[PDB]
Amino acid sequence: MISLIAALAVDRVIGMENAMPWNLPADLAWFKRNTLNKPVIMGRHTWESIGRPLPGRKNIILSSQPGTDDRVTWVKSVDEAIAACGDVPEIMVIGGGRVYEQFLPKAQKLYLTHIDAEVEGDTHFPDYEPDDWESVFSEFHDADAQNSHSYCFEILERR
Ligand SMILES: NC(=O)c1ccc[n+]([C@@H]2O[C@H](COP(=O)([O-])OP(=O)(O)OC[C@H]3O[C@@H](n4cnc5c(N)ncnc54)[C@H](OP(=O)(O)O)[C@@H]3O)[C@@H](O)[C@H]2O)c1
Ligand SMILES: Nc1nc(=O)c2nc(CNc3ccc(C(=O)N[C@@H](CCC(=O)O)C(=O)O)cc3)cnc2[nH]1
Ligand SMILES: [Mn+2]
Ligand SMILES: [Mn+2]
Ligand SMILES: [Mn+2]
Ligand SMILES: [Mn+2]
Repeated sequence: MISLIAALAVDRVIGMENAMPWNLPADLAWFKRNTLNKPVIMGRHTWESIGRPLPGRKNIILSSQPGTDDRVTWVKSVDEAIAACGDVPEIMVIGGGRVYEQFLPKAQKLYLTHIDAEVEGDTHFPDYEPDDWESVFSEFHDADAQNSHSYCFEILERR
């Protein structure tokens, strides 16, 4: 099973200038809980944005060019990325925009954080047809001293 996980600001913005400009520790904690002990697939730009391997997860990087770091696994196509995960229950696709576009048709589950923040950005999460997806979990949180925007954790499953 393939799942996508992402945090979306207003208008589905996910990034600007290869970075995420906000800081929401509660959302990063949610990201870690939902990805630990699972393979994670990311595109090369997201790998450069994170800047290091994510511990406790098999890190698989999509790139058309040869890899440049043997602490992670490099693959050259979507099918190779999936195969390199092996026989696991859940593969997590962690972006970015181009990678989400390619894996959305193959995904059964979306873990989405909706952040109440207006962000100029240059990367968006794909338009997803709402009729295809059922919301199975949602949890709203107001802003607090650690998290400067309100946010909503949602899990959607393909109908
Ligand atoms: N808010 C969030 O949840 C979230 C999550 C992830 C990322 N982001 C943000 O998203 C942005 C990066 O997204 P992006 O769309 O620019 O880039 P991306 O999807 O991270 O990476 C694109 C790169 O991945 C490689 N790639 C993708 N598909 C491939 C395929 N089928 N075969 C081979 N290689 C493939 C290519 O690398 P080569 O050029 O080397 O061939 C391509 O240039 C950053 O701003 C980041 O901060 C946000
Ligand atoms: N909901 C969500 N939030 C994100 O920030 C996010 N980020 C990415 C890609 N970028 C990043 C950037 C940093 C870290 C990171 O530092 N993660 C640590 C944080 C642990 C914690 O804060 O509790 C990790 O071990 O996962 C992860 C992904 C993909 N999907 C996401 N999905
Ligand atoms: Mn092929
Ligand atoms: Mn198999
Ligand atoms: Mn949203
Ligand atoms: Mn806000």
